[PDB]
Amino acid sequence: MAPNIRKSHPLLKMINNSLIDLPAPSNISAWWNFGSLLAVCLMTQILTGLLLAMH
Amino acid sequence: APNIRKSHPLLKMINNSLIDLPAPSNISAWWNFGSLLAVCLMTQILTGLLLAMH
Amino acid sequence: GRLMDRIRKWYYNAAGFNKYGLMRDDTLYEDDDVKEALKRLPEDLYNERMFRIKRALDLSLKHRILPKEQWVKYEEDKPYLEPYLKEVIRERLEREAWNKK
Amino acid sequence: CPGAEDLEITKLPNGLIIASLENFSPASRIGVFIKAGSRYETTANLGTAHLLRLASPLTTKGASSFRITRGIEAVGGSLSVYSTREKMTYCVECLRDHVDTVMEYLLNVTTAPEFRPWEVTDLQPQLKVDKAVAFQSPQVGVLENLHAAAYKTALANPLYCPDYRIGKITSEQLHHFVQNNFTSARMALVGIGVKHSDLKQVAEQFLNIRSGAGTSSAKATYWGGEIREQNGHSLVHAAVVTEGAAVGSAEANAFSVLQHVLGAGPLIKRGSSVTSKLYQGVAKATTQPFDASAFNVNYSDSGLFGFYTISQAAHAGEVIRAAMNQLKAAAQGGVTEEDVTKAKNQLKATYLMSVETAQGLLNEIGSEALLSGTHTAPSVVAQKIDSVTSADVVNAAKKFVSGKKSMAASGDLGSTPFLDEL
Amino acid sequence: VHNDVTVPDFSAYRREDVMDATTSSQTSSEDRKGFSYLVTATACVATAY
Amino acid sequence: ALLRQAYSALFRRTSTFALTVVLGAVLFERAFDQGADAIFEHLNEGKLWKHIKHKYEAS
Amino acid sequence: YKETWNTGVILLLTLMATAFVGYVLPWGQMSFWGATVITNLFSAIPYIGHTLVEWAWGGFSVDNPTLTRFFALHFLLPFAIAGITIIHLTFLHESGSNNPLGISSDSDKIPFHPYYSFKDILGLTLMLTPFLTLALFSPNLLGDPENFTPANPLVTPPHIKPEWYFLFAYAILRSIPNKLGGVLALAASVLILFLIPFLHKSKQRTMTFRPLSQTLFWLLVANLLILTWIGSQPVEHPFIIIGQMASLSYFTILLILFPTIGTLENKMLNY
Amino acid sequence: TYAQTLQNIPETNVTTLDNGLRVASEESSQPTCTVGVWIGAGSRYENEKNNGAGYFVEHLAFKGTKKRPCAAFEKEVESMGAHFNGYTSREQTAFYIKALSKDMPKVVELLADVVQNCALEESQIEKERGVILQELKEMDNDMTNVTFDYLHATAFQGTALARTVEGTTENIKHLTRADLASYIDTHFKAPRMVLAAAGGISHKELVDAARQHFSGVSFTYKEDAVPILPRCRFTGSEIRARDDALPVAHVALAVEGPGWADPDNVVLHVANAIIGRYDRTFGGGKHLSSRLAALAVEHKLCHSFQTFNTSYSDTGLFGFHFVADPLSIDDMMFCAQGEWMRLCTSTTESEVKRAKNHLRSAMVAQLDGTTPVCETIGSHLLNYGRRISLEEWDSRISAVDARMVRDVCSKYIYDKCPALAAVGPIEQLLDYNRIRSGMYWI
Ligand code: HEM
Ligand code: HEM
Ligand code: HEM
Ligand SMILES: CO/N=C(/C(=O)OC)c1ccccc1CO/N=C(/C)c1cccc(C(F)(F)F)c1
Repeated sequence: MAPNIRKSHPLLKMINNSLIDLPAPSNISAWWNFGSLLAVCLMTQILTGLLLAMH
Repeated sequence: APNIRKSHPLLKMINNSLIDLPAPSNISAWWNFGSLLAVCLMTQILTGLLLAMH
Repeated sequence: GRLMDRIRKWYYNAAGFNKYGLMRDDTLYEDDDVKEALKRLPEDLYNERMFRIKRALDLSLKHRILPKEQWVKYEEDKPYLEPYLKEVIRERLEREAWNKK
Repeated sequence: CPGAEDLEITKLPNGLIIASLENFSPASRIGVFIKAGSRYETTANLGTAHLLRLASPLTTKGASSFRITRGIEAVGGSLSVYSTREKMTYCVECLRDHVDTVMEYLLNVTTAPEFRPWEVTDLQPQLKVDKAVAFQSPQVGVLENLHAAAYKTALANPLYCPDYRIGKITSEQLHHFVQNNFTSARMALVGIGVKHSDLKQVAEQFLNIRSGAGTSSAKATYWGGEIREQNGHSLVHAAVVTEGAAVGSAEANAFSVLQHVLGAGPLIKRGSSVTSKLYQGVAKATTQPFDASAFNVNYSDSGLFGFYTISQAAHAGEVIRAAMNQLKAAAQGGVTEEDVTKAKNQLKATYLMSVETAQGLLNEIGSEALLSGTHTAPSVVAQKIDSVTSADVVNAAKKFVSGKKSMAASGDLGSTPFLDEL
Repeated sequence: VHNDVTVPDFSAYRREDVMDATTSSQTSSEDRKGFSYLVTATACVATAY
Repeated sequence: ALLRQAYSALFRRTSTFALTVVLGAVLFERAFDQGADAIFEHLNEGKLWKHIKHKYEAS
Repeated sequence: YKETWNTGVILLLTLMATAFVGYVLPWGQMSFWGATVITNLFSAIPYIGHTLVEWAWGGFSVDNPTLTRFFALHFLLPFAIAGITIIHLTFLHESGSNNPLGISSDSDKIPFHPYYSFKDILGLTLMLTPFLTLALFSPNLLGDPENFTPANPLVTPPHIKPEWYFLFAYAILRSIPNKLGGVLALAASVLILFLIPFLHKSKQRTMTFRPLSQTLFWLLVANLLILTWIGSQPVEHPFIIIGQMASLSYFTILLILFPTIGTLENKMLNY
Repeated sequence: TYAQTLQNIPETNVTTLDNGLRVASEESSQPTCTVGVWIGAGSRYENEKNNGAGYFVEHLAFKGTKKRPCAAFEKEVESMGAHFNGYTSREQTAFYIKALSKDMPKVVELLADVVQNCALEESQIEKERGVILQELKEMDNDMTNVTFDYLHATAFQGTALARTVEGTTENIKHLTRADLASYIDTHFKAPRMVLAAAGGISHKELVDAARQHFSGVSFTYKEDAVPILPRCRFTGSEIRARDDALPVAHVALAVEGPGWADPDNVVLHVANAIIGRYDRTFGGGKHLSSRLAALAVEHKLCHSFQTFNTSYSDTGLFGFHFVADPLSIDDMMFCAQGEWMRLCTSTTESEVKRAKNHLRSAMVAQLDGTTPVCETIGSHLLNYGRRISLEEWDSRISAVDARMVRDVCSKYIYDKCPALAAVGPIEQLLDYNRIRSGMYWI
């Protein structure tokens, strides 16, 4: 298909186009750091949530 | 793009998998189970939640 | 008297894009009209704008600005796009008006 | 109520000629005829005339690209530009009640273009398209090469922008071309379906780019070359000519007649042309399908005459020879006093029919009012045509057999003869 | 050549009213559509219930 | 011809088609339920409380 | 970036509902009374009011049936948040990120990795430190002691107030004395976010080069701290009058001043 | 003024010869003229075995008559500077001549000689046999016509109108001197013909010359009777001729039209003017008033497209045809059908207002010259049984309004099963069902 398997694969391609080869402005500041924190925050709530739910 | 079914970032998805999606002309009833499995899943989740609430 | 001029020149300096070496028109949000106008700019004006902007993005990431000497002065700011943009809007309004009739 | 009106024709101080004829037709057709074309182009600005042709719909000082089209279409009108290597006509059509409306755009397009760089830039790739459809007719490729082989300049210039120049024409060249050619002394404002006073009040109190004759075209030097194009086509199109007659020239009529005598175009659907010596001659020569006609062009300072032949590759040899023998045979008194009589009629008929068309009429009228300033009555043109001796015709033919020929052919020329083999 | 091409005969499938090649098929069109659409509208009612 | 009348009045314009489905469902429900219940009770005569109720219904 | 924005507003709303139902689960005093106070607000909606409420509770008051359905909702919504978050980023990727100068960054783009993966991981540890410091050294700093007491429907706590992140809205709720009006005001305090895209008048995208808007912006921020503060106070003078001032200025700044100052600024740039 | 110029148009004179022939003309002050006979005959009148006869007869019509063989006939027409031409369609045939008004009478004699005395030389027939067979291979490469043939082949499947004008390869390889004779003797008859003329000609001298060469009178009542053809049934259906090797695809879609007589045709034509046409050389480009044209330009939807309202005695085809690249067929079709739905549901007075002016110009432009004025007279008589003056047409065209275009279009287009013909690399255009759905809800 394509040279590197990061672009051809139907899934890695997704991971690559949103977390690796994804074009980002060179000047975004710390204020743009909150999106990722929100996501991580969400994964953490869900994780600790499940652990609490089990009791 | 002319029609909003192809341009829109979401409808485009709905269109490329449930409307303009190219399907063989001769698939039989045996290919009907994928959709039933999906609907079946939506239904279990729905009745499940309703039970979970009690 | 020269009140409107005192205010403008004041706002111009308060805004501060001139510290990045940008022209007022460099700072325009690129909606549709502005996008069309840009396509009409002569090559030289377009490349100068591009460098200015790239230069500003680099200062921005570095958290620096240009030395005071290199700041664009109120009266030397070239409104290079305003002319094209006004024409683009004039054309749009003509078509809009005409398509109603 | 309406009746017989008469074809008036003023001429303003600046030399701007205004022709006019009211035929009370429900529709009008006004036009601006101009002495301009690829003829005035230099190696430096080739194609500019072509691009100018396609640029008629671009924004002008008085109307915008958008209003020009929507405006004209709002009243079911039309706007088009036809042109030759030396004349450009900008005309509009519409119902009588909309002339005044459609007129504004015609006025604007021809006298107030803006040639905005961007508009001009987006337009140029169109030269590639426009030219692509035109060249679908082999008929067009050889004529381009014919003029290129027949001349060294002016007329040698192609009617369609050469490839290498697509996208390189500039707004400066368009403006300069227009400023140096579209001048009142080179323009005529013809107009069928209108009252002369009205069409005149327009021409004056409105037209502004003016005075003089600007750029003058270099004399049409004659080269006499031979351009061949091997392209595979099962059919070979070939055209062999010689310096013919100029327009307004007495020697014209002679050729026009030798044209019909030799045969120029069929008059009977799917029929054979007996009255065509040329056709008939070639017919006896080849066995397979083909076609052959008398070619004749009359330009301001020159003209071309000869024959044009379409034939299967393998038989181009026999077909072209035949067309030739039939020309020599005519130059050697092979012309009956009757042939000259038949021709003269076909010519007068063809002429008379070629004016029933609103387009055909305006063209006829305008052409004179520009390269003359007068309207030769139909009886006069008739008087001039039949007043052509059987000798004149045999002479015209001589002029061909003797003159230096230039040839242009294209197709699978594998069996096509060279100019020096005829 | 295309002149030699013709549409096969659909008599084995045509509905009764458009079976005859010399009768206008329009006169029975509201009938044929009305029926099929009636089936459909009824399914919608059955489903809405 | 009802099929044609139906088509013209009800099924042609998508708006009226939806109106026909809604008004159709309202009427179908009322009718279909009455009939179903009617059928069910007839198939179970004297077994339902609705049937024996009178024996103890008397304040 | 309208769609990225609207999905965003939806994420916020879903997040709030999630935390609301979550808070009820421990079934302490504030759990119960917060549930009561807020859900009773809907009985104020016309005609369908009382219905909607008794439907939500699954009875006549917040009781076991409410608790069990709230657990189900709490377990569920976070997954909707994850789902919608994907849509959020999907719309976002149509345009790519905006930047602090508000001008096209096509002339200067860099790959997300390693630049931002590193910047973000750093950002993560920088925030995560105060988080853990609080959770490990001052666990109950943000919570109400009243929740260390089992819910009791026969004892109303003196000061029924929410977790800090809802205070601003609670203040606005209480600013309109009139069950129905307050509810609408509360609703509007967050739904107002759906109008922001339509109140942009500036010729420039960001506020980086708009000093008047910048102060208006910080005025608004301070406005929010004030509402948060009013939200934690009892309903008495002077907190009552201050509260309405803050509620009023809140809506004014977003609805009237921002768009107005933007236009004004356009003129000061001779636009 | 326009209104007046219309009135001052010389009337069209029509008089009937007792043998059944009708003579009509419009006298102008022109030195040149056009006269010819328009016959109510064509492939629709042919049957399965003589299909192509009328076309075969068109090939001989000029190869000489009995009174004067090939060479002589041609030489006589050529030498007077006259142009002899004609054609043959599904329901109409014609042979006409362009010459000087002075020769009007000799012309009429020539005409009458052609339709009445075709030589039908046995040797000639075998020659035109090979010629027609080649014209078939040539025409086979003109996608536009291959497509309209297919459109008829399916729209009117199983009927007369389903046939091509040129006929089959079999019919042409075997048609006989007899069949050709039979066709002529069966169809070219006075009551079914019209001698029309336009230019500088006296209706009188015309009809006088008419009685003289168009004498043949009828005895029985049958001979004075114009035969009514069996109606052709329309069928919503499609034919897909696929050849990915072809560079561009052609698509034609149409619903059944009302037929000559019906007044709605005036509205339909007004409707077609709203959508109009396009081709990559229209300078107007993205500013064209036609919405479909604009989209076509903006999105590069096609190389060209045209709307049409083809009429016939008892029926017709109302639709459109476009040429597009394999990968833009779907979007083109989408917008196209879209515009039809716009016609039925949301036409504006501004649109019709403009559509009318375009239509007026169109009708006027159809009478630009003698040949075209003659074609109109020949046709009008044969189809309307009279001449409809521009002054009338204009009256009708002016009575059209938005409301009317919507009702008429809804009446012929909305929720109808269309006829579809597609040729070329058509894989992206697809499913009749999908297309059928494009026939309702704007
Ligand atoms: C669970 C909540 C949310 C998640 C997980 C989330 C995640 C993200 C991420 C990963 C980004 C890219 C990085 C960044 O610029 O910060 C982003 C951008 C953005 N989000 Fe969210 N977001 C959330 C809520 C919201 C809310 C509530 C809004 C607005 C009301 C919003 C508005 C936006 C917009 C407009 C952008 C564009 C940023 C730019 O200007 O470049 N998001 N979000
Ligand atoms: C969107 C992420 C979530 C948010 C914002 C959130 C919020 C909350 C809040 C505010 C509480 C009350 C905490 C307290 O003061 O005691 C809570 C409790 C709880 N949550 Fe979540 N939660 C989230 C996701 C989850 C998930 C995914 C689950 C598990 C499927 C979960 C399970 C629980 C349980 C069992 C409790 C009760 C125990 C306790 O009170 O500590 N949470 N949550
Ligand atoms: C993949 C779909 C699911 C499957 C295959 C499934 C299967 C089952 C099975 C086999 C039982 C035992 C039923 C019995 O005999 O009583 C059950 C019970 C139950 N399920 Fe699910 N379930 C599904 C989804 C869910 C979901 C999404 C929920 C709710 C969040 C849920 C909630 C429950 C509850 C509360 C019960 C207990 C009540 C009862 O037994 O009827 N289930 N499920
Ligand atoms: C179940 O109550 N949970 C409370 C809490 O603090 O959870 C963190 C609480 C506590 C005391 C008072 C009011 C509230 C309820 O929340 N208060 C308000 C005022 C609110 C405001 C806006 C939206 C929402 C909602 F519904 F989450 F969407 C709620």
